[PDB]
Amino acid sequence: SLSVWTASSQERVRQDDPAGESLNIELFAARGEYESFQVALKAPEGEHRNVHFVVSDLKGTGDSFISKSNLTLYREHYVYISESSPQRGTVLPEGPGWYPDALIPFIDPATNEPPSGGELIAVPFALENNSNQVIWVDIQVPRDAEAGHYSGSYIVSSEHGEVTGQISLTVWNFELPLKPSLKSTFLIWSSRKKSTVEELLKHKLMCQQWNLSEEEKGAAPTSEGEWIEKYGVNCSGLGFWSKADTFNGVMPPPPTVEEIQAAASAHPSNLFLYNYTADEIGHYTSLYEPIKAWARNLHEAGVANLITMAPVPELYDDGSGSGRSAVDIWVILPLQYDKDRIQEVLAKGDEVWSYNCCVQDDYSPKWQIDFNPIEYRIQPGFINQSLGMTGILYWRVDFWTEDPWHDVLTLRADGMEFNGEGMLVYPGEQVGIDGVVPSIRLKAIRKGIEDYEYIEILKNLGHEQWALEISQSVGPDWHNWTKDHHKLEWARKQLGERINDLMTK
Ligand SMILES: [Mg+2]
Repeated sequence: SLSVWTASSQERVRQDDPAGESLNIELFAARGEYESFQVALKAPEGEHRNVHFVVSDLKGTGDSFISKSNLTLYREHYVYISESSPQRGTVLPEGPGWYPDALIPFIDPATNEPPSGGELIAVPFALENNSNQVIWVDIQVPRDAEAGHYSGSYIVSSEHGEVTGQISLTVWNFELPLKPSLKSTFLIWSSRKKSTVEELLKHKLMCQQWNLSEEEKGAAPTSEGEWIEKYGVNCSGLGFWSKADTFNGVMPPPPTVEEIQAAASAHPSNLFLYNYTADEIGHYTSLYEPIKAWARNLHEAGVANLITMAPVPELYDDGSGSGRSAVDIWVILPLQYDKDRIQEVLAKGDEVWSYNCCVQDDYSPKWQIDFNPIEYRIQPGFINQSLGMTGILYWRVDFWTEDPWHDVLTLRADGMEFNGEGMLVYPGEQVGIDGVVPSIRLKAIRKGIEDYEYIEILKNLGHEQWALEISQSVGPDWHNWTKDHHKLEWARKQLGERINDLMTK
C-alpha cells in the first residue's frame, strides 16, 4: 500500500501527517523563475524497502518542450529538535519534534551525476511504517521558454508499487531578470569554496566573505565578472570593517579616498558598490561624527555606506554640503521599524533593508527551523515591498554544529536555544559531495526574492499602487502578515496574471 500526495512549496509535511487528497500539481511561473512542489509518501501497511523516483520532460503544444534537465530533485532529511526556540507572543515555534530541512541531492552539481559513497543517499530509499518520506522538486523555467501550458509526470516505484502523478505548468509571457532587483548581503564565515558562493547565487542571494584572515583580506575578486554573467550579481562590498559593534563603541579614522578607490577598481565596472562599515552601534551617539567622516570618504569614491542601524536625523547629512545621508543603506530589524523616519530617508534617496535573527519580539516573522516555513519567504518579498525596503541582510549562512546533519541547535545564549540560527546550507560530506547543499528555508528565501521581483516589474510598468494594494493584503507590515501559504499563492497569482496580460497586449 503506497499512499502518495503533493504539497505546495511553503507547506511543511510532518513525518506523521495524514495523506492529502491530490497526487497532481498545478503551477504557474515566468521565464527565469523557479517553482517547486513536494511529493509526500506513506506506507500505511508494511514497508517499502527500495523506493525510486523519476520525472519526465514537460511537453506543451506543438514543439514546445522543457527538458527534465531543468528539474532538480532532493529527498528531504528530517532533523530532531529537542529544545524549542524561544516562545513569546503570538508567533510561536511548533514544538520539539522532527522537522524536514536539509535537502539530499539526487545529483552532485560538480559532476551532473548521482553521488556515490555518501552516508545519506537520496534514492533508492526505504519507506517505513507510518513515517512519511518527502521528495522536493524544483522546476526552473528556461529564459526562452514559450508561453503556454506544459504537462509531465513523476513516477514513484518500489518492489510492490508504482504510482504516477501529473505535473501541470503554465508559463506566463514575462521574464524575471537574471540580476535580482532585491539586493542582499549574506555572510560566509568558514566555507571558502567557490561552490558555497555559487549555491547562494543560484538561490538569488549575494554573499560576502567574513571573518577573513589578515592574509586573505584584500584578495582580488577574481570570479566576480564570471558571476555577474552567470548569476546576475547585483552588488559587492569593499570590506573596510571599522570593528565597531554592539560590544565595541569605538571607531577609527576612515581609509583614505585613495585606498577606497583602489579597492573599488579591483571590482568589475557597472557594479553597485557598498561598504559594511559597522554593526548594531545605534546606542553609541559618540560615533555620529566618525560615521560622517567615513561617509564623506566613501562618497568621494562613489561607494555606498551600509550600517545595521535605524535612521536617525543626526545622520541625514554627511557634512560634505551635498545633503547626502551619512548612511546610504540603513539595515533594520522588524522591531526597529519607524514609519516616519523610514519615509524621511526614502524621500531623500536612501535605501532601507531588513535583517532578522534570534526571537526578539512577539509579532515579526522569525528565522528558525521550528517556525512556520512561510516566515523565510514573506520577509524578502511582500513585507519588504509593502514597506519600501529594497534589500535583505543575514549575519551568517554556515554556522554548523559539530554534527550538522543531526544537531541544528546552532546557538545557545541567555537561557535560550536557537534552531538554525546562522545556518541555511549543510555540508556535502554526509551525502558524498564536496560542496554544500541547500535547506528548505533557503528555497523559501529564493521564492521571496522572486515575489519581490513580481512587484518590482509592476512598479516598472507604471503599476506601483496596484501592486502594493495586493502586497498590503497579505504582508502590510511586521505585525500583520498572513500565516497561510494559500493566501500568499493567491496574491502571487494575481500579480503574475496581471503582468502576463500587460505583456500580451
Ligand atoms: Mg529551552
